[PDB]
Amino acid sequence: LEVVKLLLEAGADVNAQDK
Amino acid sequence: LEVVKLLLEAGADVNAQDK
Amino acid sequence: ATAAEAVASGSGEPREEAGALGPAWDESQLRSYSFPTRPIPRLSQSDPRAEELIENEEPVVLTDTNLVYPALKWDLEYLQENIGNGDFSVYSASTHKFLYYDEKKMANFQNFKPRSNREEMKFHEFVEKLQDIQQRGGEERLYLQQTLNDTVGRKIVMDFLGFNWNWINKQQGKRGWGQLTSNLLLIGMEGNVTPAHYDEQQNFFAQIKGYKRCILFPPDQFECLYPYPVHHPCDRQSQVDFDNPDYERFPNFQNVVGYETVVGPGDVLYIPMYWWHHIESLLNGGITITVNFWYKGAPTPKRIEYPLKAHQKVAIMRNIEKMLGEALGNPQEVGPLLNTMIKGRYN
Amino acid sequence: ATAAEAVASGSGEPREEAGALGPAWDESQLRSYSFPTRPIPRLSQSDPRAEELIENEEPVVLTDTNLVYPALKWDLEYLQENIGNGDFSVYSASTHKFLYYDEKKMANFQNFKPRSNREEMKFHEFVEKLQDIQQRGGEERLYLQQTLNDTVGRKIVMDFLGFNWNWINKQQGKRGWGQLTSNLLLIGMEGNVTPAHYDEQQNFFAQIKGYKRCILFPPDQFECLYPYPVHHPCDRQSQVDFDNPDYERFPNFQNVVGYETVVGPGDVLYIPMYWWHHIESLLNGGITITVNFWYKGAPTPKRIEYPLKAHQKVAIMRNIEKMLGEALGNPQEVGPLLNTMIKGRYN
Ligand SMILES: CC[C@@H](CC(=O)C(=O)O)C(=O)O
Ligand SMILES: CC[C@@H](CC(=O)C(=O)O)C(=O)O
Ligand SMILES: [Zn+2]
Ligand SMILES: [Zn+2]
Repeated sequence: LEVVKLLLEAGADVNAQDK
Repeated sequence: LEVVKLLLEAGADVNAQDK
Repeated sequence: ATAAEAVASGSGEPREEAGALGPAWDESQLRSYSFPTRPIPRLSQSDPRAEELIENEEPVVLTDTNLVYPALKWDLEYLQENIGNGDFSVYSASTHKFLYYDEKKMANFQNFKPRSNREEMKFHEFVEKLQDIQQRGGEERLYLQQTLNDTVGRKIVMDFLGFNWNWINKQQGKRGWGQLTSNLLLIGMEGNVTPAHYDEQQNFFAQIKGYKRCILFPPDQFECLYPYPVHHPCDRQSQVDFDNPDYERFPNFQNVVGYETVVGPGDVLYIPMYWWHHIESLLNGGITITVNFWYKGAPTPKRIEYPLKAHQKVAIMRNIEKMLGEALGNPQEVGPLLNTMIKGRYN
Repeated sequence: ATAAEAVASGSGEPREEAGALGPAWDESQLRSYSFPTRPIPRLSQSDPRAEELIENEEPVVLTDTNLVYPALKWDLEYLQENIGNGDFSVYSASTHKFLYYDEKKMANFQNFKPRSNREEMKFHEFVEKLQDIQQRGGEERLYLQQTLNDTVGRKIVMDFLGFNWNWINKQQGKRGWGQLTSNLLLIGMEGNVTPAHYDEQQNFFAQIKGYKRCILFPPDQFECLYPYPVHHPCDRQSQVDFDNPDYERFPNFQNVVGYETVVGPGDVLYIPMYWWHHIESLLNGGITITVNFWYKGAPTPKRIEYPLKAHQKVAIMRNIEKMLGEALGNPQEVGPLLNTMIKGRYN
């Protein structure tokens, strides 16, 4: 869709190991 | 859509000035 | 510059505890680093300045939220008796630095040898191994880091219900944040250090027992802190050894300037999304207990305003590295391609 | 290495012309450069080797296509009488190098001062200004570069119909190329040079009059040729001055190796998509006339096969620069952000 929105989308990773 | 296809899409620019 | 060296007050004078119980801590309990720091504001929940800092995504220590008031009675004995028999992740380290690494990304970097090892354990086993290390003058170090889930005892559940959800829920709503994703319980030994890193979530950092020195850096110092590659196990963590900074590889770490504070029982530190933070348990301060509140950040606004904020560029840089690793079919080819784009072209 | 210095034969021995008319040219008409070169194959249309080079997107000089047989009678007089009264773009230069620049991108780089100036003119005006420069021993240089359109005379249209469309149309179909986008007519003065660049289209380069030395480099030498930034007016052109290479800024130009050939009337050079090419009209060889055939490249295949070919990485690098310029809202911020991503992280 909008290339700008694709590049601005933030993740949600934190310092907590995933299972 | 597919991020890989977006980045692989080629342009078509040549050494001919556009109007 | 005279006023600059003075404005870098660190955490300021140690707080004096009620009832004339002396200084909560002394400067000698803080590790020595190469960079200057400022104090983070310590304000009341009702102070409008505190409200202005949170909405503007700037750190602030809130002194009277009662966010985890029922949890201020927590100690190893109380928790061992009531936190249930669930499995608790406990990292073990030969050193004081507990650098976070993503196990799932260790395949991409098979040359990476972590110095922290995770081990699932029952909480009574943690207290036991904790007691053994003490009784034997051992140099081993432990740091419990476990998300709080369904497998906790009833009284611990009652303590949870007693949290000041009215206050934090209102904060979540007034900032447009997403859901609460987890509450990480943190029990560490004096001297333990979590090296500098940033999180992609908003964080209310609620101190319970012991004291923790928190050194923060705004997102616009990305250039000075040199995170690992996105696909490296230590994604989002700084490559700089704060104890022995390598200025040849990391020259701009000589321009880093931090925001610093020491939180104690009852304090809540707002660690804004994307803000770097270095957490260390004060030397000879006993164990530390903390519970954080991780919230998803607000969505991307409909209309984008230029110039972009620092954190937006960080979001862009992260996504660039991600899709190149995806398109190239191999994370380890991201470096070479980017260098090819730059050398003799943008540098 | 003894056999390497010998394998770098350049364009080989100059062709001898039928009827014992002597060497078509001599080595002294070729400019001197710093890099070694190999000969491009000169083969017949019917040679299966020529078919294998085109499908594999490698350059090849085809000697007997008759692609522009009706156009081999073209000279300034014939064209002045029959190419109509349309406007013809004619670049003017103080130097022999006619570096291509995109006028539409000159706003992003307002510090860029081109040394070639375009000027619309009637073809008889071009022949006139061409004749004046000669008659006055002037050092000014001209290079006509005009797409052929509806405004050309009838006989020039008849020459076009007489092109070997059967052969080239079959090539277009067997390679899956897109449409024919244009035919660029090229009339230049002896000594004129089009510095190294690559095109995002397939090209059949049909020489008509005079001789042109064509030096090609495969797409995998992107690292050695240092194109301008995508948003720079000279996008796709090399930053390296082939006459005075700056090895401090462009160190890997000392590893460049080219494929070279001299085409003359009747020759057709396949310049594959993405392949760099440096075109120069032989010194003291009179005017040169050429007509190219630009075709859109085949689409991206459904399934991608790894590892990616060099040209695919070039496509990726170009797109990265494009969307960063779009997302950052300013082309000139692409450089700083990329350096921020790299320094101390991938270099
Ligand atoms: C991850 C544990 C760390 C806290 C932190 O970095 C955070 O809540 O995000 C700490 O206190 O050592
Ligand atoms: C653009 C004119 C140039 C040819 C070329 O580069 C091409 O057809 O793509 C040349 O002959 O000077
Ligand atoms: Zn953190
Ligand atoms: Zn070209």
